[PDB]
Amino acid sequence: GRVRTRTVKRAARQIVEKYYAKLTLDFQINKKISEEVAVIPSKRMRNRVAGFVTHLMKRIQKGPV
Amino acid sequence: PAYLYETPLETRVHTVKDVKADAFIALYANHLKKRGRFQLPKWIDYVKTAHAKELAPYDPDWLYIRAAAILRHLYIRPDCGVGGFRKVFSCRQRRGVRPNHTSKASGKIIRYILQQFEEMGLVESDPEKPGRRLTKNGQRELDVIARQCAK
Amino acid sequence: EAKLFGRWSYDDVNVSDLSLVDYIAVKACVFVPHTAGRYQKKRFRKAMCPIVERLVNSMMMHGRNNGKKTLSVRIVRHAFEIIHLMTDKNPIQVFVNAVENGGPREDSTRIGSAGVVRRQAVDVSPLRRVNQAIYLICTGARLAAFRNIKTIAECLADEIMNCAKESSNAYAIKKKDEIERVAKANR
Amino acid sequence: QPKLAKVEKVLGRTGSRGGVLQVRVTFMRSLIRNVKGPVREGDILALLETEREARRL
Amino acid sequence: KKRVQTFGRKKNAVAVALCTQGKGLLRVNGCPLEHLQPEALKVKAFEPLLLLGKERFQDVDIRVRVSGGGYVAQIYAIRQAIAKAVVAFNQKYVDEATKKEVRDILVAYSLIVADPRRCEPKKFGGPGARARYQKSYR
Amino acid sequence: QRLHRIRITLTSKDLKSIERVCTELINGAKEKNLQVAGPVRLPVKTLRITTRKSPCGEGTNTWDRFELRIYKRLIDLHSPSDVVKQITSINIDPGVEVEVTII
Amino acid sequence: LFNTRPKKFGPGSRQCRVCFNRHGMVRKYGLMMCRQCFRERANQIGFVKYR
Amino acid sequence: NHSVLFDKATYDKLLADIPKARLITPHTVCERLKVNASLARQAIRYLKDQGLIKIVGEHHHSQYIYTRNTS
RNA sequence: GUUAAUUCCGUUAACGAACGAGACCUUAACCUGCUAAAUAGGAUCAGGAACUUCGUGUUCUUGUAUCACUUCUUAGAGGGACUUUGCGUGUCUAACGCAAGGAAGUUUGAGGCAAUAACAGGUCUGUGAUGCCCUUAGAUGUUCUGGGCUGCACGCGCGCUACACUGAUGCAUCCAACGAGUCCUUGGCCGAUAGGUCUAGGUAAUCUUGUGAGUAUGCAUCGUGAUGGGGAUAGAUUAUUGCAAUUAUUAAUCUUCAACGAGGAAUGCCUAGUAGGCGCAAGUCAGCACGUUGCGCCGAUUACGUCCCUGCCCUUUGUA
Repeated sequence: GRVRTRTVKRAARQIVEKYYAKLTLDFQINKKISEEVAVIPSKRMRNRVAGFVTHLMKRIQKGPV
Repeated sequence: PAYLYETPLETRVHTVKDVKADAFIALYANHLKKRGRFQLPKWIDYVKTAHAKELAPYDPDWLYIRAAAILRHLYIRPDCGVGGFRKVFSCRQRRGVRPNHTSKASGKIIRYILQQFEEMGLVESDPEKPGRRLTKNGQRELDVIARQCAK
Repeated sequence: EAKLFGRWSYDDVNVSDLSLVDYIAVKACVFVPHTAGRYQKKRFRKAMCPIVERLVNSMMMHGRNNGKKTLSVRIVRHAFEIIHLMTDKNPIQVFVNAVENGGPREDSTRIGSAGVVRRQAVDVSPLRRVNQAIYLICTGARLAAFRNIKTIAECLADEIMNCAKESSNAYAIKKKDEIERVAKANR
Repeated sequence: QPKLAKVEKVLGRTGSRGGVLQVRVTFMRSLIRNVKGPVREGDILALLETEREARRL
Repeated sequence: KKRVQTFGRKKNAVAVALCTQGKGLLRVNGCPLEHLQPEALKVKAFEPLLLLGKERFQDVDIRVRVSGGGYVAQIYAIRQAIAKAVVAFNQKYVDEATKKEVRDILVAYSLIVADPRRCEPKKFGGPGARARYQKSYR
Repeated sequence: QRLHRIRITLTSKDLKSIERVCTELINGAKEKNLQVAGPVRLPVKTLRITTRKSPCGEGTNTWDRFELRIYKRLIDLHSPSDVVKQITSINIDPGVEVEVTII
Repeated sequence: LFNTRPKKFGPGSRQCRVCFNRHGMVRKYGLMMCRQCFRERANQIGFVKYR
Repeated sequence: NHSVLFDKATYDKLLADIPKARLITPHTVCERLKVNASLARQAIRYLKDQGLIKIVGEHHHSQYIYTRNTS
C-alpha cells in the first residue's frame, strides 16, 4: 500500500505550517513549490511529499486539522 | 464467401522482388534443363547437401533448384561468398542423445554451381573486392523471366 | 465488417441461451483468431477475448505442443471449414452452441466441518462453465487423434459438432455427465 | 430443466481452502447459495435445484 | 513534397514506415504486402487497409524498413507503423479535423500505443527467470 | 601551419571525471574559437564477471554480479597540432586515459 | 634432465599471482586471479556490483 | 491391417465410391476402403485431374479436405 | 483500524531517540522536445544497372559526392505518476476498492544493499590469516616416468533425448539479442565430409558481423506398423588438438537398429512477455557441455482467494 513514513509526513506537514500561503489545491504548482523552499535530494521523494501537501490543503479546506 | 481485399493499385510485375520467391524457382529450374547450359557434376549420386543432414535429397533436380535459389539470392544481398552461403542453407543437426545445435552447409556443391555461372558469366569477381556479385547480363537473365512466371 | 479468415461474418448470429451471456465476447470482432494483448491483469479481462482466440490459445498442449499459435490457427481454420461442410450454416453458431452445452453445471467441493474431507453440492459459475467448456472440447479432440492417424483438425471438427449434438460420444459431454453423476449423489 | 437466477451481492468466501464462494441469488424471490469459480455482482447463473439453500456461514 | 515517417515496436522489433504522396503502393523493404510469410499473418498486416478503406491510401504510398525481433514481432511493428503513418500524415498537411475520425475509429477497434512487455532477466539458482531447479529432500 | 583534422579520444571508469573534461576542453577551444563539434558519446562497454560468493561448496549456490563500465567519448576539431598542445596539457585529470590523434 | 616437463598449457601451467592457487582461476580480460582472491579485492580494482 | 497397392478390383468401384461421400479427406478413403493413407492422396490427386471433385479451399500442404462436386 | 512493513493515524506511565523497514543505487518502459555523431544512419541532390520503355514508372547500387537533418540508432541533460480526477468504502483520520484518462496506477516491473542475536553449520585443501601438534633427507618438502580419481552383483540425487502424424524427413522462404578476440576469422582455390592451403581486415559502434539462430512458414514423399518414431549398444575407416589419445578427448563416413506405447507409490517448480519450448553467447578451455551464468525468439491454461496440509510472525494461555 501507499502509506507514507514519518520522514515523508514530517516534511510535508512542516511545509503547510509556515508556507501555507502560496501553494494551491493544485498539485503541479506544489511539486515545483516544494523543491524551491526546502532541499529534497531525489525526484521520487519530491512528488510523494508534494502529493501529501495537497492532501493536507484539501483537509484544511474541508475543516480544521 | 470469397476472399476480400486488394492493394489500391494492381501490383507491378517488373522486378524480381515482386515475384513470390518459391514460384520463381519452380520456373527457372525448368529453364536450366530446356536451355541445356549449366552442365552436370559427376558426384550427383552422393551428397545430401550437408554434413548435418542424415539422408540424401529425394528430388533428382535438387541441384537446379539450389542453383536457381542462390542466383536470386545474389539480387537480395549483392555482396556474399562461400562461407556466407554456408550460413544461409544451415540447419538443425541432431547430435543424438545430446541437445540440438546449428551446423554449416556443404562447401563443394555450393562453390561448384557458382563456377558454372562464372563460365557463362552471370555472377563474377570481384577479384580485389571480397565477395561475389551478379553482372549486367545476370540481371537481364533474371528480370526477363520475372514477367513470364506471373503471366 | 469483421470476419474470421474473411470467409465468415461476426455480424449476425446469436447467443444460444441465457447465462454464459456477455461472458462470451462476441460483439466488435477480429479477422483471424489471434491477438497478442494484455488479458491477465484484472480477473475479468479473460471474458473480453473472443472465444475463437481462447480456443486457439488453449489448443496448445502439452509441453511439446505449447506455443506455436500460428500452428493452432491453421488447424482451427481447417476445423471451421469442416463444420461448415456438415450441417452447413455458421461455424461460429455451431461452435457457440457447442461451448454452451460443453461445460458442467454443478461440482463437488470439499467442506467437512472440521476433520473430514467430505463432499458437498455446489453450482458452477458462468465464467468457469466457459473455461471448462473449451478445455473439455480440446482434450477430447487431442486424445481422439493422439495415436490414430487422424488429423487433429478432423478431431476438432468432429468434436465440436458432436458437442452441439446430444450424442454423448464426445469426451466433453461424457465428462459433463460423469461429474453430474457424482454431483447428484453428493446432494 | 435448469432455471436461471441473478446475483444480488457476494456475501463472503467459504470453506477451508477458500475456493468456493457464497452468493445471494434472485430468481427470474431470493436465497443463499455456494458457487465455484470467479463471480461478481451483476451476473446470472443456472440452478437445477430451485430449492436447497446454503448455510449462512 | 508531403512526407511523414513513423515507427512501431513489438518487443525488440522496429519498423520505420516512410510514406509520401503517390500512386497507392504499400511495400516492406521491397516486397508487396502479399508475401510477408507467415502467410497466415499476411491478413494481419492488411488490418489498417480493411478498417479505414482503400480509397484513402491510393493518394499516398508507404515504404517500410524492418529489423529486430522475429517473425511475428516484425508483423506487429509493420501493423503499427502503417496505422501510425496515416494518422500522423494529417498533422502536417491534410485537415486536422479528419485526424480525430481516422485515429479514434482505429482506437475503437494499441495500433499507435505499443505495448511495453519486454523480457524479464534471468536470476541465479534456476533455469528460467522465476522458475527454479529442484529440491531433493530425503 | 596547415588545415588539419583532430579527433581526441577520452576514456575512464567514472562518468563524473569525463564530464569535467568535456565541459572544460570545449571552453578551452572557445578561447581560441576553433571549429568545434560536440562530444560524440559512443555505446558503453560494460564488462562483467560472475563468481560464486562462497569459498567452498556449502550452502545455496549464490553468485556475485560484478561490473565495470567504460565510456568512449570523442571531441572533434579542425585545427593544427601546435594549437592543441596548450589545451590538452593544462587540465589533466586523475585516472582518465586520454590520447590525441590527427585524423 | 630433471625438474621440468613441458609446462605450456592446462591448469598446471599457471597459478594465482596473489595466492599461488590454480583452482578457480578467472582469466577473463587477463586477470589471472584465483576467485577467493578476486572477490575481496574487486572493489579496489574497479568492479562494483549492482543488479 | 491395410492394403498397400491399388487393388484393381476396387479401382472400378473407386470411380463410383468417393464422389458419393460428403467428406473427402485422407481419412475418408481408408474409412470406406481399408488401405494406407498414402494411396488416398494420389487417389484424390487423380480425382482432381481426371475426375470430378473440387477443393473446399484453394489448398494446404497438410490437410487436404475436398467436397463432392455436386453435378 | 490501516499497511508489503514496529508503516501510519490514534490510544496511553510513559517521553524523546538509534539500527532494520522505507528512502537510496542500477536497469526496463514513453518523449516527432533539449544537445550532438565520416567509428550509427535517414533525406537530398547528380550518376550507374535492369526491367519498363508509362514519365521522375517500381526495385537494386554509388561516392570526405555534397547543401543541410536527428524519426528509428547512440547517450548526456531532463520531463513524467502524486494513487491526479469521478463515485463508493472508514471515528470518512490512516488509507483501501472500482471506473475513466494515460506510455506507465500491485511501492510501475525486476534486482543489488541488508540489522540484532546466534548455530560447537562449512571452509586449516583460496591465501605469506594463524596457535598447537606431526615430520624434516631411508621425506608427508620438491620433482620426474607410469598408473589412478573414469575401476562395477546393486541402491539414491540433479539433468538430456524419447515414445510420434499439432509429427519425422527432403527441398525452398525469411527474422533476434547478450557477448567475446594480439587470438576472432571474412575472401579465393582443393575436398562427399571433417578439414586444409594461399592471401586478407581487426586493439575493435570501424574487422569477423547487419554473427542470414532455431521453434516458425510454404511445397513434396511417408501412413500407424515399435515404422522411415527412438538412436543406445557395436565393428571398420578419415581428419583435428597435444610432447603422448590405449580405459577409446572430440568431429565426421558407412554400417550395427535394443529399452521405451505417457510412466507405480511418493514429490518438485511456477501468476504475464511469467510457465513451457526453441536456439545463441560467454565462464572453466591445448582439446572436450548432455553442466552453470546471462541473452533473446514463439508465447498459452488457471487464481486475484485461503489457512486444510507444510512452515512462518505477533498476542492471551498451559508446562513437571
